[PDB]
Amino acid sequence: LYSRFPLTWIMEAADDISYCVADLEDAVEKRIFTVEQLYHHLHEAWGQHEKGSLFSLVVENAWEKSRSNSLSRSTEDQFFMYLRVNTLNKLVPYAAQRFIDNLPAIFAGTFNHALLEDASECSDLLKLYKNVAVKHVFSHPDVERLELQGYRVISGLLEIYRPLLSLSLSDFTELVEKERVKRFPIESRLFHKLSTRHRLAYVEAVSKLPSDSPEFPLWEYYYRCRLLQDYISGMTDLYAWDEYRRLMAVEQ
Amino acid sequence: QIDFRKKINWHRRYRSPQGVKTEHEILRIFESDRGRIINSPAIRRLQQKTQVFPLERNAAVRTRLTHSMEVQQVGRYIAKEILSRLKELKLLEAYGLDELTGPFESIVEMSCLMHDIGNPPFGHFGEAAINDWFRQRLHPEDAESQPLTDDRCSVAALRLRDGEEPLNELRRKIRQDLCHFEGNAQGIRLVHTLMRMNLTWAQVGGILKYTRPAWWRGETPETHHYLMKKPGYYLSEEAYIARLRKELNLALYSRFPLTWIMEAADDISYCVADLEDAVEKRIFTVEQLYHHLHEAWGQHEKGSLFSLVVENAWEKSRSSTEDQFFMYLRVNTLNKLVPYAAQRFIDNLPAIFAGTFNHALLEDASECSDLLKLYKNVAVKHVFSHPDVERLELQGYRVISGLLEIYRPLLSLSLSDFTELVEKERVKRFPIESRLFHKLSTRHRLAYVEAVSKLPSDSPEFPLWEYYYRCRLLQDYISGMTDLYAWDEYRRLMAVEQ
Ligand SMILES: [Mn+2]
Ligand SMILES: [Mn+2]
Repeated sequence: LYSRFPLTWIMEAADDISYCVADLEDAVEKRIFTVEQLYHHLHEAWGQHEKGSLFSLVVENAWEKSRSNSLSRSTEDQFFMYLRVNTLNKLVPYAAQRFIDNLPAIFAGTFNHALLEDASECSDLLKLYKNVAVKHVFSHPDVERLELQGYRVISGLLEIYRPLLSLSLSDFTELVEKERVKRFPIESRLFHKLSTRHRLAYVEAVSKLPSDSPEFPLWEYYYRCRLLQDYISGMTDLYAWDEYRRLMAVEQ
Repeated sequence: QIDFRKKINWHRRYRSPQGVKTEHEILRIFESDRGRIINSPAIRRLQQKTQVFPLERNAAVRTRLTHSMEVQQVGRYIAKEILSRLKELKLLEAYGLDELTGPFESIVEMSCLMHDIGNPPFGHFGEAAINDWFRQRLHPEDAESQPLTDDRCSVAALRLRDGEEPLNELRRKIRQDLCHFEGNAQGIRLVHTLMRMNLTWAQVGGILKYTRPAWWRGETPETHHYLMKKPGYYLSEEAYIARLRKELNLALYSRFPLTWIMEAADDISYCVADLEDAVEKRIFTVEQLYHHLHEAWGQHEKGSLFSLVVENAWEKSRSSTEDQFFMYLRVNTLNKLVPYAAQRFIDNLPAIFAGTFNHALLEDASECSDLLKLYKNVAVKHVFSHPDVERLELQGYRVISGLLEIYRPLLSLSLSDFTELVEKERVKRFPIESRLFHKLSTRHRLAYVEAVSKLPSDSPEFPLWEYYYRCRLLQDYISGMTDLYAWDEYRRLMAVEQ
């Protein structure tokens, strides 16, 4: 109970590594700051500077390679290529070794740590990238507005489907059997917009319940909500934005 | 005694000049003011706020900016006329104006360019939306007297608490002030606190159009009913307006004398241009307008103002035509009304200099006021009632209403919470309020911090002051937008683009 599958630690470490560097590269593409400004933001946030540290071996290395290269490569292409490679060459072997060194608990699935342990210098290099990304990229207004817009879109969608929840058991169930329910025109059509795969999982789950039990209405409601959360969470950003505008009548 | 050297104050509130100064040096100070205002974003924003008609794709129609440039020309004329009438009576040197002729004109010219500078996006209707939104939240009428058992105020700290307090008095004012947003009151706030423009006292005195505080609740004094018609400054500027009154030798509730000139320029230039645009938008023809004007003046007494001004221009307009009718309608109106206004100014100069004259230059008794009253009546029945105009006014009211609801989270927050949002940039548990807070303009946020920090930390009225300053912050942000930016931000945050 509560044990993890051993390969999960590896995927978790791959997430931890790839979590940030790419977002800085994209930030330079979006002209938010120059590659030169990025190097100094990274130099500043590392603080305790030494000839020999990860910073020196990984990110300072990439900065020097980017200056005076053949292979007619862009400065930014060259900086980030070697920022990616240098980071991998240091952080992958460390993660692999950690996996092997703790293989008994990882195999049992009870190892209460990540591969890039929250202490290590490798985790410090990753924290370095996060610190810059947090203060200079994720704070960009265009990003922050998108976050504001998304929250209103998913919030608003749930209210549009609120009718399906503000219904009794016998009522919602009648809507599941009869396709056309005479007296519930809105809830009917709302029900049919839900993707077929999600309605099927609701019917399947509820049918496996004992019909007569006193907890049946509790289980039905749980599955009804799961039905809606399935429908919403299965959308793309653009589909969900589109449906929001459409069901508030604003597109043609 | 009348001495404009005591009224045309070239000192500043901050990093100020002092000490004698020649005629040339005083001129250069006031010309600095011109450069400060002309280069202000707040003036530039005037070309995308609307004057009556929706912004057309061919700029044929007036905006707040082009209208204000016309008002400036009218004010220039009235000032030039007062000074010339005065030079001929030899009162110029006696009134201390011989070395201030330039500034006297400039201040009026700039005061004209700057009315409507503090006006919110959709004009009369942006003000309406703001005050209505805060009325439902604060309910200032529930604070008029003894604390009320059901205080409908939404804010814990602003509700009248029964335990006989003097704190209830500050609550009373804060609640009233915040529900009387006024463009003129906002203009002073903008030129002083928000845009940090550091104008001369005289220049700021010129746009203090009314002398009533926004927090005023009772009946207005019979002696100052005109000077206190609408609110003139906020609670937030009381200390500044006190510094200003002393510097301009104003009694309490007294107005700066050059303000009357700018006001008359507004009263004159307020309407004729809107009739000209109505003809451009083909609402009615120039011929129809003449007869709508003939009919609404009533009793024709051939020798009347109508015949001298509008009938005259109608006759001239025969032998381009609409250009000709409106050119001579404007000129004829100016040539009768500017001398009337300039004369009224001189004849009532003691009270106007004292700043207490409880009438306009174009008081309702005048035939001249009847000519202006004529233009408004036709404009109301045929222009301002037009569906396209009224619809824009409906839309604008909804847009500003909607914007305020979007920032409600910033207001439905405790003091300890909101402060944490100001100190730390990243607040973990308030991601929406954080992100909403960052959308507020840096200049407005700075004016909130500055004001809050100057308060005594320990006071029991501190949370009341903070909420007031937070509310001003939101109104500063909203009233600063152009019509179009506010319309865009509404759509963006309601999500209709990406
Ligand atoms: Mn990931
Ligand atoms: Mn005006």
